[PDB]
Amino acid sequence: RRRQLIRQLLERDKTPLAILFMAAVVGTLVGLAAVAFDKGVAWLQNQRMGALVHTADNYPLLLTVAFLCSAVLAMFGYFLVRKYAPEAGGSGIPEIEGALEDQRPVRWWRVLPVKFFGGLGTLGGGMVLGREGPTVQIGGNIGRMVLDIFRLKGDEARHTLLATGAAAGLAAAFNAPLAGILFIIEHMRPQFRYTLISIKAVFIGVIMSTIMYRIFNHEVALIDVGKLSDAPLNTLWLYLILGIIFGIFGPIFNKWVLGMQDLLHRVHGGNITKWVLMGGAIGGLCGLLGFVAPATSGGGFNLIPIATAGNFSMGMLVFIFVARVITTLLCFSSGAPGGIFAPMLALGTVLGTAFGMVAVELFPQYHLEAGTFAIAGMGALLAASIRAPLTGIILVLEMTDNYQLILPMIITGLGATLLAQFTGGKPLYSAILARTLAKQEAEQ
Amino acid sequence: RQLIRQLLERDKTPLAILFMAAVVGTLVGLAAVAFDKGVAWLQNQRMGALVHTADNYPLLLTVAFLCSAVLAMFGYFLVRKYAPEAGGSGIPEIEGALEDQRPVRWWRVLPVKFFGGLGTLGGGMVLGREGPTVQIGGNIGRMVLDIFRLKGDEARHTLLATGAAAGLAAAFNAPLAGILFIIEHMRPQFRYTLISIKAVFIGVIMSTIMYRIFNHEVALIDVGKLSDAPLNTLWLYLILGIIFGIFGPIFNKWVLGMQDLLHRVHGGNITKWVLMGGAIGGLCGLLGFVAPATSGGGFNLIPIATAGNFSMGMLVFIFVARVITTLLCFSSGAPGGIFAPMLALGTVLGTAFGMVAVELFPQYHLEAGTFAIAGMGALLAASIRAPLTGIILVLEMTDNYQLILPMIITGLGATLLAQFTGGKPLYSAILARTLAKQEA
Amino acid sequence: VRLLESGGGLVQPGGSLKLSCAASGFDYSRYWMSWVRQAPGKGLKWIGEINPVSSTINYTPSLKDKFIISRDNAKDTLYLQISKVRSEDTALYYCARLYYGYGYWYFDVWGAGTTVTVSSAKTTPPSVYPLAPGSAAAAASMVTLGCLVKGYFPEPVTVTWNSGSLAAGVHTFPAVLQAALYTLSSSVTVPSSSWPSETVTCNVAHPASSTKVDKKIVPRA
Amino acid sequence: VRLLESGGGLVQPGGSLKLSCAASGFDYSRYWMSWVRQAPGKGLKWIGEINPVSSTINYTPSLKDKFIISRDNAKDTLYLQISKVRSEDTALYYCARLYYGYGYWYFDVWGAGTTVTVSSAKTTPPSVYPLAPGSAAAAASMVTLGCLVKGYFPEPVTVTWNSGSLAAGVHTFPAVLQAALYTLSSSVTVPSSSWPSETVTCNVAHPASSTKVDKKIVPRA
Amino acid sequence: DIVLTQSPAIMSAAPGDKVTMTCSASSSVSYIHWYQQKSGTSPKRWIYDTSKLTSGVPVRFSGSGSGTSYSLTINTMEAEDAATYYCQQWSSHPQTFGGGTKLEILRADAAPTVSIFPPSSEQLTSGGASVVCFLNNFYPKDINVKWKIDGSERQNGVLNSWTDQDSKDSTYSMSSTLTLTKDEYERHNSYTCEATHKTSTSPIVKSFNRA
Amino acid sequence: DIVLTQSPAIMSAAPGDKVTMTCSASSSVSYIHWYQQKSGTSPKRWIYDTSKLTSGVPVRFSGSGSGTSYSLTINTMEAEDAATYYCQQWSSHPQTFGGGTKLEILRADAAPTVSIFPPSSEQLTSGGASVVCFLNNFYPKDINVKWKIDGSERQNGVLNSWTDQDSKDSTYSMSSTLTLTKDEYERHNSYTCEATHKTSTSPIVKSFNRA
Ligand SMILES: [Br-]
Ligand SMILES: [Br-]
Ligand SMILES: [Br-]
Ligand SMILES: [Br-]
Repeated sequence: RRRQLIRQLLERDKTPLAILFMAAVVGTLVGLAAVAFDKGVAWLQNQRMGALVHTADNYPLLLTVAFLCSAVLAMFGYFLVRKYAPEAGGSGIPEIEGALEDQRPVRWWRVLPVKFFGGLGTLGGGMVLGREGPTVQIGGNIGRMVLDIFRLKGDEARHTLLATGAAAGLAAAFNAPLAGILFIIEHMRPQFRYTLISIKAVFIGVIMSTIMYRIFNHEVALIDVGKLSDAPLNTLWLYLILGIIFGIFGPIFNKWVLGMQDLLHRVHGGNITKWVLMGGAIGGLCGLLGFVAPATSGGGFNLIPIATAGNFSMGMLVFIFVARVITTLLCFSSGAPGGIFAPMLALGTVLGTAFGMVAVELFPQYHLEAGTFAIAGMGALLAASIRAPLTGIILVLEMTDNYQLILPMIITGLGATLLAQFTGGKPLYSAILARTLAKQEAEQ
Repeated sequence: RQLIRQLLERDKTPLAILFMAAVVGTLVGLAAVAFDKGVAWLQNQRMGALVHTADNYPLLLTVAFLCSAVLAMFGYFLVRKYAPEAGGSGIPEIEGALEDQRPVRWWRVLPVKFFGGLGTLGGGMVLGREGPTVQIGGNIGRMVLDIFRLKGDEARHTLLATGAAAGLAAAFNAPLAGILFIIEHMRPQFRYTLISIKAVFIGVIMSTIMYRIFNHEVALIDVGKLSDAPLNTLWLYLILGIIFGIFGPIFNKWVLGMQDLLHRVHGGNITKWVLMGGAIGGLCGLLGFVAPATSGGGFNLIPIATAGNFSMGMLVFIFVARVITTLLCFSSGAPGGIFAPMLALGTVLGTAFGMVAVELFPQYHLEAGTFAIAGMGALLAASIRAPLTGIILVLEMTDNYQLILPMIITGLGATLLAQFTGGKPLYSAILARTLAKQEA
Repeated sequence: VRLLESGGGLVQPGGSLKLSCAASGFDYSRYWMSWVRQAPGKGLKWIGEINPVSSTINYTPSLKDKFIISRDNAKDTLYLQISKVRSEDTALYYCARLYYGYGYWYFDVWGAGTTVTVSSAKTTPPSVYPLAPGSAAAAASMVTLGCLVKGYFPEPVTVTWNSGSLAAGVHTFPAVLQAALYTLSSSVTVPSSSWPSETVTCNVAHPASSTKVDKKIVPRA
Repeated sequence: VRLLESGGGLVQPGGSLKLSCAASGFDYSRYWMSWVRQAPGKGLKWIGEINPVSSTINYTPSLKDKFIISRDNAKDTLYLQISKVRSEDTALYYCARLYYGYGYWYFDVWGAGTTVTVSSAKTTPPSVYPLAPGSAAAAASMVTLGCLVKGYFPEPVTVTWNSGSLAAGVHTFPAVLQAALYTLSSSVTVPSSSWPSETVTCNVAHPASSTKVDKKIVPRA
Repeated sequence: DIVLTQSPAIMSAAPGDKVTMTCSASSSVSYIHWYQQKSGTSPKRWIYDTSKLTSGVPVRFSGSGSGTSYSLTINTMEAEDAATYYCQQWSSHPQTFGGGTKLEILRADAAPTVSIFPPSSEQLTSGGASVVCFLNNFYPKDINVKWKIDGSERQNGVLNSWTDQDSKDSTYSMSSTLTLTKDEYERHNSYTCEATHKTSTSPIVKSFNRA
Repeated sequence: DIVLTQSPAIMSAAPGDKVTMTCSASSSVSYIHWYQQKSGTSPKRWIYDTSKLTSGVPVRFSGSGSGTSYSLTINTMEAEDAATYYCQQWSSHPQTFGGGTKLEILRADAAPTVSIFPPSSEQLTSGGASVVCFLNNFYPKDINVKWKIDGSERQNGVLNSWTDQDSKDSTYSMSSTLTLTKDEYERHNSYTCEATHKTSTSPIVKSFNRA
């Protein structure tokens, strides 16, 4: 233990040149991959926008062509999963996480096309899912693909290129380089023992990917919130309160996502036909709801600015919350390819804004702006459900850019992570791999 | 066989640890704050004392020198006499403490480092408050471990980490950078640990609050909102990174080699040392008048450099002079970190690169200020080899998130070439040198 | 950093006005702005505030729509509208930039002020009279002269002896209102050697009635 | 988001003038601002750029202070002052907000221009005369009215009809120079069952002499 | 300072045609932009970074090229594209513009609408006398106006002026102004203005008489 | 609605004294602020959040207290330290100021330089008669002026107005004006203005006779 560390402190931060180059290509692929995926989802959402114009007079035929249009796409996605790669439903992050524990295989030859085209369908129909799921897993696999294609020996290479794939994947999903990197080191690392994940590699991966994303989808931000106001010290306690709320609600949400997977399993039994049909029913509901109420359906990256600015009434907020809790469960819990991250940012935004609303009229002394409580609460559901606060907090900070709110955000985050623990809750991405592994063995 | 242990009990820190974290941070906070006020106070005295002799010029250069000299000596002594393990930064010492290869003699170090650095920093030496606050912080974390008798490797390693964290935070008003420091660098990265990240947060939060209760409403670095970085411009940051990458190990040599050359001067003799100390400390307070830019923490020339208010000449000069004064202050065991002086070195070098780039590429519509900010944490990348920590540290202090891609690039570019030109994490090379004299 | 409020003066009871406050030396957006008035004698009282994005405007427990605070960040200017005016509204009106420390908000930087007189009385100019002393009293070592600015409305007038150059040892007494007109007097103590040998003049300006007058103090023959 | 250049017009050879474009609708700092020329019916030629903090100001291959480009972020205004003006400077001056895509800078948003005429001729306001049908209108579907703008000095003028409420049917013909005076006419066509029925007005504006004439087409009685 | 030189200086085409103008650079430039300058308006950022369209530019447009050659292509031009287009580079300081390509529209025949107008009251009051003729909305652009005071031909004092092509109808308009002294214009009675145009074999005439 | 009240309404102290005001609130206060107002100038921020000197405020001032009673304080008071100090909370909503405390430079006593003036040859023209009497430069501020018309007391038509404390020498001045009709005035001979101060056990009589 003694001479071991001595001198061997050299060979800290000594990543093999081969791995570093391979990370560069991994990122570059995950980049373009993510970009192409993202353009695809846009194009398809737009077709359905154009198709709703060929039927903009006949109102009941519109409600139809919206539903059926999202329905057909959902079904196509649900199918492409159930038929060719079952392990590519849901987010797929717990699958990538298992792959780091070598408890799950990375069937890239399958998942890549399945997740890509698969999600490209669920997201396309305007389902309440995030592009993270796809790009993080697609990313992770793209990392394994290049491992194989180049035959790279060692636990270092395998784990590193898999991580840096998952990283560049999350990065390209949010244009959030740091968030990507931090995702790995804070959370995505096999946190039961040490790893051979070279952080310098993750970097290069993330860099390349982020550039690839910026070569195309740039000059415009995913979330524009403008520079919100500051947060006076005598105001910080209000964020610890909001945190606690997220902390009690965090596990409650984690139950529903889990329990809902169960309840929805019955409806189809595991039957690839009842499933794909149940899928297109939800996917259809989404494209329909994405018209009659757009704020109840879709990624959620739209109501974020509109909520932060406080353009929603307290009523419309409470409604959007309930509706989105519902539509988020229906889309994620039901195996549809697509992450739960983005929907969680919206839910947190919306709830933070609601808290802000109330806080504003209870404390005119404090000179509050609900918009700061929105931004503090934005990554707060990610803290009490994913239990990855530092990741969400930097994710938010990279997207909303209001660093003056770092103290309040860190507090709401920690406040959420703490109460999520003490109320008896568990990292959602861990409780999901805990199940798919438990169900796997209990099936022997 | 039991192929399970599964997943629940991830992020399950014992309530006791979490509460103790809160207290650790609060202490490290106030401690940091008090330390900070002290250094200010003392710099101020020497500022006032330079007024009682503002007419007689040669008597001024004397009252500056001797003034910093006396304070330097006080600090160097407080170390060599009561706690030798509290010289230099003290980060390598806190790192060893996580590997259980160094002891945390808090009863000694706390007062030694506090008052010790309070002297070296006070005299206007080229050292950062991090050294003190990080170590002081780390020890404060162990003090409360003992005083409350906490069993387990978890509690020991956690409260020690969150102390060093809250310590770095309070030193820069950089909560994220604090947390990142542990997770990115400060974790014993040879195996897994029981460092509870949830605790580190609590510690850092409390500390940061404590810092903001007092030293707030004003920033350590104000740079304003710099311009943006067009994609066709990024290559210039990879170049700058490479430069920091080649220079990184070269600087790492000198810091190390200079510790050696300066050891001879005193032999290890606590009198020739304390005297040679007050010689440099005296040189500093003297230099901190005849040219303030070559002496002190460096948080002053940062804004003045980023704005490009220095000529190309005055930059190269400031660089050389600060390379010299930085080594003399750190390599010579004086209590006080090397982080801050590295930020200034990087700022200054980045600005110089920016200067050139600006007149080589009018097409790119450059502003040297962006290359300054990219370069700021670049020496921290090529020497400490902790780029994620430095990048977030700069980003938290300078607040130009639009420059994140360019910063990440310069950073990586430095970390890469530091490796390939054969260099090593300086805070590891120092713990390695200290453990290689314990065994060899 | 200068705040410059204007737009106050004489208004009839039941009328309305638009006090303006123009900002400079700082980013006028970013800041909460405020109006605070001081009723002569009395003390300080807060009217209201308005944030940068005009999404919140708070007024004092003043009754239903008395004031209307608004801001135009484009011109960097804060407005106050007072309608249905009264005696009560006769005050000096300050705009102030709002800030904080620990977050308990304070009134950061104030402006000079604008005065708003609310009364029925008609703007009349002042009649200006010299106050030379009679040869009844002693020519002395120190001679005291004077000026009666009688019966003008409203405030202010400005008195300054020998184009304000002879500023040494002047007194101006607070004007007094009687029967809807104002009266005040200015003193000036000068050496026996300086007057009547040299000309002491009394410069009075009441611009409310576009009056500028200068009354030479001559001795009583 | 608008750019409004101005202070162009007539300059004597060797003279100097300060063009000045007022920006609004976008944060005027954070933006490099530029100046481009267009000689009458010729091509665009870049003059100079200037960064937000006025610390980098490049010009095209020119002399000592031929051009001097300033900028006042307090007023969101850009200045260009050309001195020792020779006749090649007779052009339309555009101020352009600068930006990039991948990085190679383009002229993002352009102003409307100001004309600078390097000449001696005295500035002359137009004479605006109404052209109405010849007391014997064929009374067809439409009726064609016009008003004629004669003898004014620098270009341009800007004719419009019924303050722009008469959009369609208008043709302003390019001016023609004849003995150092410009002359143009504008043509409007309206439903005959609408005039003299309703009033048709010719709004001529000559910015250089600040004159603005509003002629009403009087049906030759 | 790269010298950019543009394809045709002027080019006709009829709505429907695929149109291409090219931008040629002396040295080697990359990522050029294009500006559209409709008549009497200011340049508008049309295409940028070689082939990206400024938001609001119709999909009919496209950019391309590379070394010393670049092109702006309208796939099925429309009549509303009548403008002078300018390419510009800034890949080598100082940036520089091309000379412009004036795209003209070809379009079916349209006969002029002639309108005659006597010297005004106000004008005579000041001593002058201008008679104004308006030839409106014709195409092609070649027209021959001809002035006949009392049957006889006049050419001394006449001034002409054409508009650019229109961006909706692609027609032209002309005005001819005969300028005379008061006394001069008065020593005659009947005034005529003869318009000759491919659309009529026999000239179009409008005329007014003082009696 | 929170109400703040300051202990000395007015007060006096000599340059280098221990000045100590108060601000007491009807309910619970937190982190109060202090404003200094001089005559004819905008209030200025002095102390804030219970006790923090503003950027320029000399180090002799200091705040303290909590809950319900706070205090501004001066060690070695100055001349320029004289003004009105308004405390102000925002601990609650809405915010509220105090009454003010006027701090005033206590000096050595001074006897009033009494001066008396007959109506103008101008005021009388137009039937007015104001007899002005200037009691200048005296400490303390208490004074009683009384008029005698032909040795007889007069209380009707008098109007007094003291200046605020002089900046030059921290005195006080006082102004009594007696207004009568031109006749009412002309029906008498001896007008007397009798000033009673603390500086003497005998009033300072100053008079004039129109004869
Ligand atoms: Br999942
Ligand atoms: Br996800
Ligand atoms: Br060290
Ligand atoms: Br250090």
